[PDB]
Amino acid sequence: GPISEFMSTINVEHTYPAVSSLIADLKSRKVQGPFAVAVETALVMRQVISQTRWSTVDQLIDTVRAVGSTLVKAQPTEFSCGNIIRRILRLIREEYQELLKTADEMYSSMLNLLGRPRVTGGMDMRAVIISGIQDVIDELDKINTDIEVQSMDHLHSNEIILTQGCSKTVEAFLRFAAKKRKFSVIVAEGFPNNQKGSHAMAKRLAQAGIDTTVISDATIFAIMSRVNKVILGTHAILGNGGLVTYSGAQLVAQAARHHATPVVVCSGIYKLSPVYPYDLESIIQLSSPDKIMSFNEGDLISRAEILNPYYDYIPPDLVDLFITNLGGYPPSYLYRIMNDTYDASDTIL
Amino acid sequence: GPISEFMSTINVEHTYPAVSSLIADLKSRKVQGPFAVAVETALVMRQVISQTRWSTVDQLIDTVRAVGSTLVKAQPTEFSCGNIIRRILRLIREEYQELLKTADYSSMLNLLGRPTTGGMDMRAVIISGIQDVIDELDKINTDIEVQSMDHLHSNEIILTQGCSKTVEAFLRFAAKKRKFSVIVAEGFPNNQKGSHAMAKRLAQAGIDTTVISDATIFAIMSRVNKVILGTHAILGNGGLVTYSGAQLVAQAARHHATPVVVCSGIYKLSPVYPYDLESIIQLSSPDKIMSFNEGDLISRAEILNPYYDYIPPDLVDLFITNLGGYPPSYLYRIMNDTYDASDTIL
Amino acid sequence: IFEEKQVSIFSHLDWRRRRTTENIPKDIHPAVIRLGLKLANYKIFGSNQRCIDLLKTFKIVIQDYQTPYGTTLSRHLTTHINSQIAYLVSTRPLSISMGNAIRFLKLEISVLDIDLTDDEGKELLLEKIDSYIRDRIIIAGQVIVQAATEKIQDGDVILTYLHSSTVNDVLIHAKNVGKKFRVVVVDSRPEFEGRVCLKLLTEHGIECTYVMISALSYIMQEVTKIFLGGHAMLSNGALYSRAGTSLISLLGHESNVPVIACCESYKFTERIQLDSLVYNELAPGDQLVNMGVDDFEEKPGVLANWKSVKNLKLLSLKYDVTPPRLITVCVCEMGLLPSTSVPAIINEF
Amino acid sequence: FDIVQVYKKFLQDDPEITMPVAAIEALVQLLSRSQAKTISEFMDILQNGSNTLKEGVQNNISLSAGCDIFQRFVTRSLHDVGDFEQCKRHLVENGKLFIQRARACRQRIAHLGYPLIRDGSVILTHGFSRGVAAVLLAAAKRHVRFKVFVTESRPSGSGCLMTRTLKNACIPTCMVLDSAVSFTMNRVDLVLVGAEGVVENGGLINQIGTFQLAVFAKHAHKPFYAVAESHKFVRMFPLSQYDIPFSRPILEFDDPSPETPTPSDAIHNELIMNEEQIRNNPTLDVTPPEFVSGLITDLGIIDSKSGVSEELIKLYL
Repeated sequence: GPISEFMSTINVEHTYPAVSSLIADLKSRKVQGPFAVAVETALVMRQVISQTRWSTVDQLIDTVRAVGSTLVKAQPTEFSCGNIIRRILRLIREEYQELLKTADEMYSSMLNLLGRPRVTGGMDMRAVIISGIQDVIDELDKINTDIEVQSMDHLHSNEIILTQGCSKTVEAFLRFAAKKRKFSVIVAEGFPNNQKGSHAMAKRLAQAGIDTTVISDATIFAIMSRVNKVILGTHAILGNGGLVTYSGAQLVAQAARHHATPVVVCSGIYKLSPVYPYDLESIIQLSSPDKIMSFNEGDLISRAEILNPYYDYIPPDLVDLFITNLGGYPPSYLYRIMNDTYDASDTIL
Repeated sequence: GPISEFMSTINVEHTYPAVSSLIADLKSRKVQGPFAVAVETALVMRQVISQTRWSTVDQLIDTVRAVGSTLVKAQPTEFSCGNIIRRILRLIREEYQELLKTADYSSMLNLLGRPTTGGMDMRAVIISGIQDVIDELDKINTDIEVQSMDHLHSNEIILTQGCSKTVEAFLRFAAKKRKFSVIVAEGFPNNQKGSHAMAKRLAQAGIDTTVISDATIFAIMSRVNKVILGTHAILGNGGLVTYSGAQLVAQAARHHATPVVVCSGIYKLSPVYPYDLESIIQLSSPDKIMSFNEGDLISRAEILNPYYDYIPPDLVDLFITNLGGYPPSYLYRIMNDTYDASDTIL
Repeated sequence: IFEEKQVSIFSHLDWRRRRTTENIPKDIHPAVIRLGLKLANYKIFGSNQRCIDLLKTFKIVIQDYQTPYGTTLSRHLTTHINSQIAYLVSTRPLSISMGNAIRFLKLEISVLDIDLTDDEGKELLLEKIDSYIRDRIIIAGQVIVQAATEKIQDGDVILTYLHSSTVNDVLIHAKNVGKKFRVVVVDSRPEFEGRVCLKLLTEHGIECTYVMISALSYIMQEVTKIFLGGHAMLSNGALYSRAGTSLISLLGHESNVPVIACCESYKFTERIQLDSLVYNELAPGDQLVNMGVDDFEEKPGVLANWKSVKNLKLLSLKYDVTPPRLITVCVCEMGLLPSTSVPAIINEF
Repeated sequence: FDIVQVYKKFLQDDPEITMPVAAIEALVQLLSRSQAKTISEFMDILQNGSNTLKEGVQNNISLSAGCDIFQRFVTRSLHDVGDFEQCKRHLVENGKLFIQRARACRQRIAHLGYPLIRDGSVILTHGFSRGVAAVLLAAAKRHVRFKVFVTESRPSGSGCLMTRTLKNACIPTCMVLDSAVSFTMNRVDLVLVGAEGVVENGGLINQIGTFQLAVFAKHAHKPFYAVAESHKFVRMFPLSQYDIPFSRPILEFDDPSPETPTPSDAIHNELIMNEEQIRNNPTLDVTPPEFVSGLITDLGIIDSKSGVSEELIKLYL
């Protein structure tokens, strides 16, 4: 149930100009990446709540759910968008539900099977809804700050760390331990898509006083034998605990398992999406052949299939530890983390 | 078929005084360990070939096989003895076959094909070949230690257990040029005293040695680059009869993806197929793990002290021998070019 | 001292090269010089062709070689040869195939038992150089090709990595005999040899797909067979080929895809290495500067001044040790054998 | 001459013969009735004769092995200033004196195999194998106390025949379903199987339930020994445990268009597959060498299994 049915698009425009604008920038992929998408989605939702007027609570919920739905289908593999939507939806229900308690005078799912089969429903919840939304936007700005501090428990002197591509979270993680401890980091370029980003990050790691080595993706297996830990960033973490990450990460994860090297993942909880990876064919996106084969190679591109995926998938069993802003947890416990941050109904948006 | 038959006790004592003394010392554990047993057996065989008189090659063969059968039974888990015997038995057989026709492929094709002075004073030649074994038994530590510049590198961390003169010579040789580290898990209770002594000698060569308890083996394993072990014997299936606790090193290494390297002379390689480990594993005295003055404890509890440990053939990655470095899959061809596969059972 | 073994795990790898002829020793034959330049410059040829050119050059060496009559042919030809070798190894470290052909030639230098007029002496020598090139390389290669081709079935999706003469010959031959299949070419940085492969295979009218090694996990789901050419086959059964080959074999194993190693017998070695780091060949770190799509197009890179930057080091290994358990079958001129039976073949010469 | 008819002929002639040997005897009695006398005539011969033989029997691997051994013995002593006729009589003369060793190979195997069974151990075997039986029986005569699980081996149903064979020697037996083999592995000390053929890499070609046992054995950390005579070694390299010449079309599906309750304790022996369906299922599987602890042969126990390769290397030049 998208927003087209509820209202004409022409006035999902004058009533919600931020939504139609975000949908456009999401499809064209001008606003891309987990963090950027998350922030912009939250901001758009803020002016949606700011301008929507929904007097029983169910009009709000239906509005945000429908508006969030079209934001999801604009660019379905940017799961951070849908996650923000699910947060705000639980923000309303719980807050309102708490409001319901305010007027005066489950706990198992299994037990329910034998279970048994409003007053002043209200608007002007805006103040608290906008509050919690602004909070979320803030809590997004603190992810690196309270993640990097956990590096003193996993990064030690003279250890060798393998990482791939560019991750601002991982970079922060490394540099925070780098101030007091001197170690080594091998940066595998994320060719062809995370190439420049990783090359740039590698320079800064070196400037931070870290013994940085830059290797091609083919060299990953060759140096795995002298690597203590693998530290990876991720684009998204799905419902089963699997990783939607940037291409080439499978090389690292597989080579790590083979050499019995631990795989650590640093990621904010906002990248944790409840959607189940039914078909990986829909999850992996493909960019232009341009990044791999040059266009002036007329004969080659005419006689060959050139494929450039910029997403890789890691099964949840190849991740030993998740470093999050909520702390360090095994892939197993991600199950309960989702149950605490999302309402189960919002799994399909 | 031993030598208790085909000869009396007093005849053995008079004719072969070395055999009698070796039997006694093999049973009394006087001569002990692969190297000591190898050398002594080879010297005893030199006497057997010198003393024994025969007119036929076959008499010589079965005479040696009989002496072999008896020496083996004296101390059967010292495989080194029988190997020296089987070595000489083959040495006799093909010295014979080239003397056979100076007087002028596959076992799969034998299924389809043709059905159906020789023995004496090749003694002078046989004795020489025995001396050739003695010489080779001396070059073992030198032929092996040299290969340490292909595996031991600077700043690497190496795990070892118990004591092995082979492994020690291996380490120290690389250590006089390259600077690395060695973690020595003592072989408690058995290889305990010896390993501490080796650890000190290593450190004196400047190898940065760490002595750990056997329980620490797993904990430090994650930082180890390579495992280098010695062995008591290598059996027919490529397995390893080695000193107590060595499987702790092996299992922990496989769990941490750490390569297992074995340093051993070819003479410790025995065709004896391990149809069993119970008959393989010998048990020393409980005195080593429990004091006898614990009256209550020793009368109320089974107290066991295995002397050996077994390691399945697929847990070794590389064999560093005097011949060179070989994979476990190649031990098959090493035997068929060393023993004669009828002397496997002595 | 001439030695430097430090905390750098790459400190022992020979980085010294000779790029020009400046101050070149005087006793070096012209044909040896040009070979030294091409070895140290070309992107285009590997172990098989390296060995052929090396031998044919040495015939010219011996042919133009003039006996001094203070000694004669047997004692001093081996010394003059050693001079040419010392220069060649300074331009680029000897390949296994080259080193084995060197032991062959040096052995046959000695066994001629003070016999002949030299000219006859030269005459045979070129013979088993001619015969070594004939039997061990060319004839054997043709045997491997037909042995490998008959393993190809209609509907196969075959993966070849980089640019391998042997594997290329197998594929080309396969379509010539009228086998219905398509080829997946996996390429890698810094230089892209897979393009030369893709160029070749599409000019022979073979259906081809082209991806980078980062997209290995993705493209592997289409692959039914993997064919690998080898620089050398180690005595423990391990395959010693180009830097990314183990990753190909590892992910191939995870997708239940057969790994087929195609190596001539003379490239077998007594050497056994337990990791890819003890024995390898360093490639120029500046190769990793180029931003990706092309090489030698002159793009500057963030990493261009990496030589001057402390804690920043660029690195590209050329080779890779693929464990025996990841190789399904080894195809030589002796036939299809388990890779572990390599040291047995060395006994049958 | 209907070589095929002959080959089948031995097979019924003598239960203890092996498919490779039966093929060797086939070629021999062709080489008897073979007028020949041209190497071109002399060697045109069987090749159409083993070829005709190979095309005449549907699953042909084992007889192909016995074949492969025969011609390589032929050309290798026809090379050597080789005269034809002396091998033609010598093969026909010693044909009786072939199924001699073949029988002596199995006994050699049993004398090597039986010490693997030690007092108080439980053995698991899949279907019926003369070699496995030989090993077990040889151990029984030595008064060794042991018991044997036998898998009901569908489709062949060889489990019954093996169970009765072992029952006759007063060996305690118990039959298990093909689906219950995994549940029994904790009670099993050793697994013992035979093989119709052993491929180049030391892998086993045998009855369809074999590889599953080797899989359960690896998982339960129990030794898995194969029992096969040396003349079962065949030069062919399956690239997977699925890669073998198929006799009949296999594992193909229905094509339905709009075409127009059971408890676990319930035992419905009348609810099995029909033979039309069974002919759509494979007859054999392939067991990779990494699942085989040791390979007991007349050449001894081969643990390397680069060694089976070594033997095939020697066979061919």
